[PDB]
Amino acid sequence: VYSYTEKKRIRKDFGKRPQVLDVPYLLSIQLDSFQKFIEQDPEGQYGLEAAFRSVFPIQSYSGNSELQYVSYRLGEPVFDVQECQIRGVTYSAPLRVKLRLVIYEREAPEGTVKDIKEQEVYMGEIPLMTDNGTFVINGTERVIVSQLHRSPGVFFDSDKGKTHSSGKVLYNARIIPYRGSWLDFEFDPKDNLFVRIDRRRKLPATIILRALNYTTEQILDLFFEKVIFEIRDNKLQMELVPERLRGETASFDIEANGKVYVEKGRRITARHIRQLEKDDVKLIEVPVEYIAGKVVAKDYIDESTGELICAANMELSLDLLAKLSQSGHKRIETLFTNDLDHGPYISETLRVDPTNDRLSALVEIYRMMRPGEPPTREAAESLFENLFFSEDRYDLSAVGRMKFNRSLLREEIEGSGILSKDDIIDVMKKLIDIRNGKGEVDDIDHLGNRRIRSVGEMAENQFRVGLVRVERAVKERLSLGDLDTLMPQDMINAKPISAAVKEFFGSSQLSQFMDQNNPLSEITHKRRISALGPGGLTRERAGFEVRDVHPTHYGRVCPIETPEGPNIGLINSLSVYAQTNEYGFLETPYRKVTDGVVTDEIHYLSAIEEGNYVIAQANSNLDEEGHFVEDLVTCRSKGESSLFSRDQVDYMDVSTQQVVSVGASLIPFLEHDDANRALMGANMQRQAVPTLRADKPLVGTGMERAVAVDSGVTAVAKRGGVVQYVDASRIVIKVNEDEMYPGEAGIDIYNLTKYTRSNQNTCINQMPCVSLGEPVERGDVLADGPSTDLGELALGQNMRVAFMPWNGYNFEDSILVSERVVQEDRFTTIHIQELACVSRDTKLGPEEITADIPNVGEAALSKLDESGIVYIGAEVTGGDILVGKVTPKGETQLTPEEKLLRAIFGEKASDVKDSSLRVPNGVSGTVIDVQVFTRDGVEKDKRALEIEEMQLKQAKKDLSEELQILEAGLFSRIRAVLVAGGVEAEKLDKLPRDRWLELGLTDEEKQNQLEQLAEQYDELKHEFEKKLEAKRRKITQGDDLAPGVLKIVKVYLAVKRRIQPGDKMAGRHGNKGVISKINPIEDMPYDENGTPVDIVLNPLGVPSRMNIGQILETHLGMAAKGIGDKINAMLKQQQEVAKLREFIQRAYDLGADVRQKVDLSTFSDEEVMRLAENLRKGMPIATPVFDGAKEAEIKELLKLGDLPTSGQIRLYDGRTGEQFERPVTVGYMYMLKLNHLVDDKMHARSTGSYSLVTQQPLGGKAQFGGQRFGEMEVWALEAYGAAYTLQEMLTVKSDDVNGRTKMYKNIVDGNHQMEPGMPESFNVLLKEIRSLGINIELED
Amino acid sequence: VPLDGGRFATSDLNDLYRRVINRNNRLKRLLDLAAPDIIVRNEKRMLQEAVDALLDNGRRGRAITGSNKRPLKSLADMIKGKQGRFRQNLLGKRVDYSGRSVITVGPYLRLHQCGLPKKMALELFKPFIYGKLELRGLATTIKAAKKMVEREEAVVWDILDEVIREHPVLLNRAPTLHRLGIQAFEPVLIEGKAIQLHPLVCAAYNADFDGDQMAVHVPLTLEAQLEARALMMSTNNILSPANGEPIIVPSQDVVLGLYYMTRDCVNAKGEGMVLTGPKEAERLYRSGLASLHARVKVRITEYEKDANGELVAKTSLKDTTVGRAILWMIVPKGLPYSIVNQALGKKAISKMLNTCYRILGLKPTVIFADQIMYTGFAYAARSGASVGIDDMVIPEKKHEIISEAEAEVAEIQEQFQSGLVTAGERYNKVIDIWAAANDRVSKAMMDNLQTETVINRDGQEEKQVSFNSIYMMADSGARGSAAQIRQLAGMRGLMAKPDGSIIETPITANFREGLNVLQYFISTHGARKGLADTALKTANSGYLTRRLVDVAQDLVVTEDDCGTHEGIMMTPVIEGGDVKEPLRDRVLGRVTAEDVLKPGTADILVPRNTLLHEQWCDLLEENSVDAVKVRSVVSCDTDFGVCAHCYGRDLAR
Amino acid sequence: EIGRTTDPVRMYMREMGTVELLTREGEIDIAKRI
RNA sequence: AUAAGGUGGGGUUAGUGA
Ligand SMILES: [Mg+2]
Ligand SMILES: [Zn+2]
Repeated sequence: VYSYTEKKRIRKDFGKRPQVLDVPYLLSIQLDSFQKFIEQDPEGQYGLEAAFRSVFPIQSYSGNSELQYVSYRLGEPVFDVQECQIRGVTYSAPLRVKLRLVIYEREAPEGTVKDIKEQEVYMGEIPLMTDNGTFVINGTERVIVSQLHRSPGVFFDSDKGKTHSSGKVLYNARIIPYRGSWLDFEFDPKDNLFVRIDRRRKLPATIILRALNYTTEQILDLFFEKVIFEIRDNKLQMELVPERLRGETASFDIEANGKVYVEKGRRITARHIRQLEKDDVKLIEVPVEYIAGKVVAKDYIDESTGELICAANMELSLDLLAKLSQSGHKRIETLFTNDLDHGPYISETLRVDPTNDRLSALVEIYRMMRPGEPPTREAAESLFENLFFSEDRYDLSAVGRMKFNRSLLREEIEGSGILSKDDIIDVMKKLIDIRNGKGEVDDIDHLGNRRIRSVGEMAENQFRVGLVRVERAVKERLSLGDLDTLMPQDMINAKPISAAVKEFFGSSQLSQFMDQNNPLSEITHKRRISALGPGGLTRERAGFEVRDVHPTHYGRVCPIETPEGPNIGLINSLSVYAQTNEYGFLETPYRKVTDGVVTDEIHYLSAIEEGNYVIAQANSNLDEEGHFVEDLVTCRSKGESSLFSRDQVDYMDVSTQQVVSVGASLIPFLEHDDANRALMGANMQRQAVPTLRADKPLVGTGMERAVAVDSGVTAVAKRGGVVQYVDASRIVIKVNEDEMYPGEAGIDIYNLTKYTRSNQNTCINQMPCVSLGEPVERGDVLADGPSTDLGELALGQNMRVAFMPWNGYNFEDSILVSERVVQEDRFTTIHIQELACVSRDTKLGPEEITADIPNVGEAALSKLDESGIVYIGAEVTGGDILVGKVTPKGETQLTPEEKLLRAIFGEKASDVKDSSLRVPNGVSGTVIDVQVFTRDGVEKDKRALEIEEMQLKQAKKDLSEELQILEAGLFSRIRAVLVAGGVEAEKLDKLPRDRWLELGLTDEEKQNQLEQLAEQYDELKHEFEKKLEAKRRKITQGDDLAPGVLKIVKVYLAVKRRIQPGDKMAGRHGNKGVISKINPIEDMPYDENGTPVDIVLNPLGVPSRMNIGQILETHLGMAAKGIGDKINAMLKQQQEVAKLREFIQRAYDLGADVRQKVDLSTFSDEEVMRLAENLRKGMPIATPVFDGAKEAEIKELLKLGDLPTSGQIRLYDGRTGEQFERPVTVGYMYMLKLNHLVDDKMHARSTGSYSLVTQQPLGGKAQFGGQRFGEMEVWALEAYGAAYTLQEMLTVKSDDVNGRTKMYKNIVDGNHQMEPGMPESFNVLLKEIRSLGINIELED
Repeated sequence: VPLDGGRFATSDLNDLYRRVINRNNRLKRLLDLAAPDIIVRNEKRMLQEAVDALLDNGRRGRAITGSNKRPLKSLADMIKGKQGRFRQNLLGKRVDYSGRSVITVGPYLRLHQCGLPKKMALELFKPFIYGKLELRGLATTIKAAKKMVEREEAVVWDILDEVIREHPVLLNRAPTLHRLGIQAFEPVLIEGKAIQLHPLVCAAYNADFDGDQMAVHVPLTLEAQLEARALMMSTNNILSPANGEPIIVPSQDVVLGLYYMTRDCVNAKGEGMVLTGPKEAERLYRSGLASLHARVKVRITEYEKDANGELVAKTSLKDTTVGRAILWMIVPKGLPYSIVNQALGKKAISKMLNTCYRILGLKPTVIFADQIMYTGFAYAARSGASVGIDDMVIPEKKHEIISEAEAEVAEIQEQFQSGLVTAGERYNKVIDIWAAANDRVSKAMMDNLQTETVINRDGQEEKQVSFNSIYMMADSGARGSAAQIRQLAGMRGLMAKPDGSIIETPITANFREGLNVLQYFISTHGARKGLADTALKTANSGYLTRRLVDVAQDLVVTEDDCGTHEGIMMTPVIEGGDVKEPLRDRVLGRVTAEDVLKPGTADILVPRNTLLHEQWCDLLEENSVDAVKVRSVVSCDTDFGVCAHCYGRDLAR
Repeated sequence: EIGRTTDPVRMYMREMGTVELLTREGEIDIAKRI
């Protein structure tokens, strides 16, 4: 079952795997992001309210003046979209914010305010987006790419190996905040725990411990265990858990209960620990020299003298054991050390800190952070608070809190934004534990640590920057706030705000320009994931591994699609089915798999939560029950594929397409080719250029409906209806009654986009694909836009092709073509240029536009109007004059003495110059449109008046048709009220429709409805005039322009471009080609039937560049064409519906298990016919990515045709007239042409302009410039013996003014005689360093 | 300069000059006012940072910016770096009289000429048009000629038709690594606007026709035209400067055509008749009465110059094919016959051209090379060499070899299930048996392909080499190898992992079938790692050449003969196994230090100061001499140079 | 430990921080001396 | 010959098979 519209051309589909869940809406990232940017959301997270509530309320500098927040309300735009595309404005809505200002009384921060006030003040504009998601900034169409960046949180790294060449790893811990100061912990080979702040100089960690107000026994309390010696009978006997005896040899004969367990010579095994704890004793004796190797934990002081016996972090001496032995302190606290297990690392870190108390530690923090200034108490204190404890100057996101509490194994995902002590202490514990051997560091390229941003996050961030900077201003003006005289727009300036946000969308690393030459161009330019930008990487200092793919990329990032060149792998593109997390990670779909049953629900998985589970791969043959027919099945556990059991599984892949992007889901038979030529297939496939006559591709991939719809370059029926009125320009739909709203009945009118200039100077245009008197469906295509056909996306065209070397015109990769192709004109495209002519008012007067000119012939004057402007449609060539612009050089504008003597003598004088806008050289074409913008208060010209009234007339035509139809709805509603309550069907239409209130009707709500419909009638009248007149005020007015220009005249020139030997055109498999020779028809190869082939490729590209999918594609295209022309063979031959019905019924059965399963029997015998002439040019055939057709089916479908099974037909040359031995492969390949045409690549320069800092020719083509003779081919010249060549070319042809002038004279005098002179760039060099303090001269 | 409008694109230098004299004058007025030492102290420090901020910004601890928060440019960086004047505007300048566009083929040219478009020609030679146009008096004054070359009158096509008669031009491709990247041609004017290019130049340029652009130049003066035709002209360079191999080797498809020419199916039309001369063989082919790959005893006649360069006729009845006797007519006079009596792979035709250069000089090698290009595309096109999906043949034993292999990893795997083996041992045994089974599939598909053709021959049956298109394209040496067809028919490889180690499960499938999801996923790991390495590897390699071209830079062969007796001792190198580089190539073309004592005990074979060309190398090659002390450039006693007798041969001349 | 503070502002603060703020009657004292 | 022309940023093109 289908739409009525889908039955115009149903596509044959292969594919065994039943799809369970379709594609999502494609533009979902941009739309839910920036949708989430502006809406009235409560509860702060996430949005604008997070910005305002995050910063408001704001008080003065304790002057008890405070402003607060109420609400915001964003107004409508002043302009629509496409007019803003015309004029150059920002498509942007105003920002109106209700604040509130109070002022507290004196001696009363807490007291009642004396005065309040509230106004809704204005703060700049922010751009909207279109429903195609783009932004419009200054006439242009721009797209912001989402940024991949490192999630804030805490991380652990080795930096193994290569540092210090000692074979020893390090371990370092890093905190990344969302906004604030970095903080890094690390070790050394000498094994001390060092800390640095914001990548600065190195300090030991215990100084930041003392900075957090901790004493020494607290430190050694935390980071270690208490190890208990006690003064006892003799030699300070030991309390011991024999767990501590693991991993060390018995230093003495370790013995207890009078019993020797482990002697000297044995390590105490876990067997021996089991002996001891089996006896379960702790009170043992060590000899006293065991204690001299130990470090006391706490500080035992003397009792009598009250003095320090011994401090912490110092190794015991036996004499100190005597000093405490005579003291009588019975307890002795020490710490545990095992270099295998619990190394005493931070002890020596407490040795190398020179500091003692809180305050000095604060001093060296203050001195390392602001170096070179005298220390101060509270500057150090408040500085140290402002590095980590400030709600302004420091923040973790809630994402960062989530990553944090996950990382240190906490419980609840929420918490503070700034951090506290226990955070840091736990971090140091964790890093110590990795130093010990438990836990592990984590790779960065794991996708659980990379977070995507989006639009609204970044616009939020820039907006926060603007608000706090303008708040620095506001707090300044408020602390000096003179009361009762300030309304809150003297503190508020919108110009910092609008300066910040228009700075952002103007110039960013991520607000990059949109390329528009393809629906697939934009639709892959919006799903781009960059890793560059602010807070991002650089293209030149990323390693190989961050460019590399990671086994967490599966299903979330496309593996194969990346730009080749200077940034490979940094500009990754998103998958198909992937969505984003609430938090901003990459969630991916799966199927819930129960015990033996694959549940058909979907279920999203993050990155790190995936790894616990085990995943059924998509192409696993289950049999209708959830039950896989096998007992082992290919699954993946943790980044590895291995064969697992039948019941271990947890989840299944949704579909076979989730591994790839849309950029390669269009590739048919993608699985049969190498990744290199696949990558080149995608990226070259993007750059295709739309043709004149679009055409469907035979070997489709099933995605073409989705990308055709979701690209909004087609126009889709918003509601189900019936066609009323077809036109080439507009289209009119009668809305069906069920979807018709009860109030406001109405109809649908869509206005198609005609010929307009793209971003890339190409023709974008929409065509009606529907007939009249026809039911349409809600959500169905109506307008074929550019490179769209019948709701299907179709780039280039498909043609007959064959594989043989043919006289070397297909030597490397050059492509020979027949003349039939260009005779059908089926690669011809349209290009559109936009040219402008300005009119600045300078000193010595304005400038003029008219057809008055000095001293050119009447040839260019023939093709202007009376105003000096070319007519619409006058075909021009290069060098022609579009608009005659002249300057009055020598205009006077003097005193009335002048105007007196002008009245006396006449006005003859002050006429000179010309600066007419001329057509660029070598281009030609046809004018299709003129735009004129006029500065206000300047007199509009005649042609501006005609185009002005023409726009006016169009507008009143549109509103007039609106009032015709809605008026018909209202008075026809009045006939729909005068059915009951006095119908007069003869007397309703005698007088016209206006006096339908006042027939004989009772005193009820129906005559009342006649009255309020006379009301609605009246606001149709009056509102009709005010909308029409407001439109007159829009079009009539003089619009703003740049300061100093009077009028700008835009000219649209239209070029037709066919094809020429030297153009790049290519298939969909990385098979490039420059087209070599357009060779007449008679020399083509041709079959016995007589048909020419059209394009002859080269067989040598196949075995090296392994892309066999082109020849499989070629066979299948041969089969499809065989079916379609078999149909048309039965169709130009007269034949009834039955034979066609049976035949193409068979042609949709086709062997194996498919999802297609359709019948012809449910049809009208006319949509059978309509579909039959849709099939007479070929049969559209789908193919999924990995579940496409096999060899047996394609041989079967060739067998349905009359083509031979091998697919290699014999040929005949058109020149020899005889058979090639070894019959060759033919078939149909779908091919593209690319917009590298040779017309703008070809360039030369004899002698042009010169640069001024060095007399050297300019670079580039647009500047009519020469080539660079780089130094490598200089090395190639002196690699030969060519002496005169590079002296000549290096000097005369380039640098000396004298040598090139004289040599120019010698050529025009027929002499060839160079003159050396001296290169000018040497002269600027040595007078440059001569301007530096260096005496340099040229000697004798 | 101004930008578009009333604003002005500033220079940095003018900005900091403004700063420094503002600084100076304020310091002067402060000295006038007798300020305290704090202020004038501070100001002098400001002048210090001002002046060095002029000299070298950034070498002081923090730089300065004017706008865009971006550090402005001092005088020091105006010299250093990738766009200071040395590498930017002194070694590489932009040049007039140049053009640039996209290349294409046009094989009908001879190799001493190239295609050139009419528009680019009419732009590049405009002053010559002015000169001869003044000479003929078609227009007297200059601006008349300006509008004549603008308005396109028909007379000028005769004129630039005339002046491009013998005026050479240069071509350039942008990655100009070694010195064959610049060669010269004689332009033939072309309707259209792309540059047509002879095919044999493409391999020397490494310029595939995927869309490479090339640039051209014109030597203006007379002496440089003589340098072009004398040295830059493409007929000069046929041997590499790196080695004496020809670089005008036929590239890819002509060798397919010739390989298809000299072959034989075992029974064909005209099987084994007789014939007196190759013209009759041509009549038999174009008359279509015998097959092309069909053997026939013919009469041929040849020449040789054993005497004083003297060419002698002699003849016989060789047994050969048809097509060997066909392309025998293109070969010039001084060759042996048996140069063409085989299947003529890319190597055989390469050394064919090489010995043609060694024996018959220059010009017959040249015109011979053009002619074999013509017949190469002729019979390649008439051959009709396709490809098909049915051409790739799956070995039927593949399924069973994989089957026993997975049984074996089940056996070692169950040795690890009960833990009889360790991890790395199971690892290594599994990866070894996958290596072994992989090789079994490799010679499985090779043995299936290479000789699959089994046919009658006027009798019962006989095997011979295969007429499969792939096996011809790999066997002839056109493109690809056994490794790439191994990746087509048989299983492909064991792909590495991102760690740099190797994955235990091989990619069992092949490209003719479908790969799965994950095999393809592993493969795109390997590919991305590959071409990323190409990017950064290019970046390093250019820097290596950029460096050591500077350290040499200066050594010029300036003298004849140093007259010394030092030098080094050449021996054939042996790795420790086979000789991996023989004697005769390390010796070839380097003049000895002392005389070659023959190992006849006290016999002088070769004197002490002789060039060793091929005859001498065969001479001591026969006497099995093991070592020769030779003159080297490390021992040349020349001041500021190298004598030629310490260096030896040109290797392209 | 004067940390090469190449900002001249920083050291300029280090000199101007020597003299403390005078009250307004000390201005009477000094302008008296003037 | 009146189309000219600095500085940043972005996008793209062309550069192996063992
Ligand atoms: Mg190339
Ligand atoms: Zn020497």
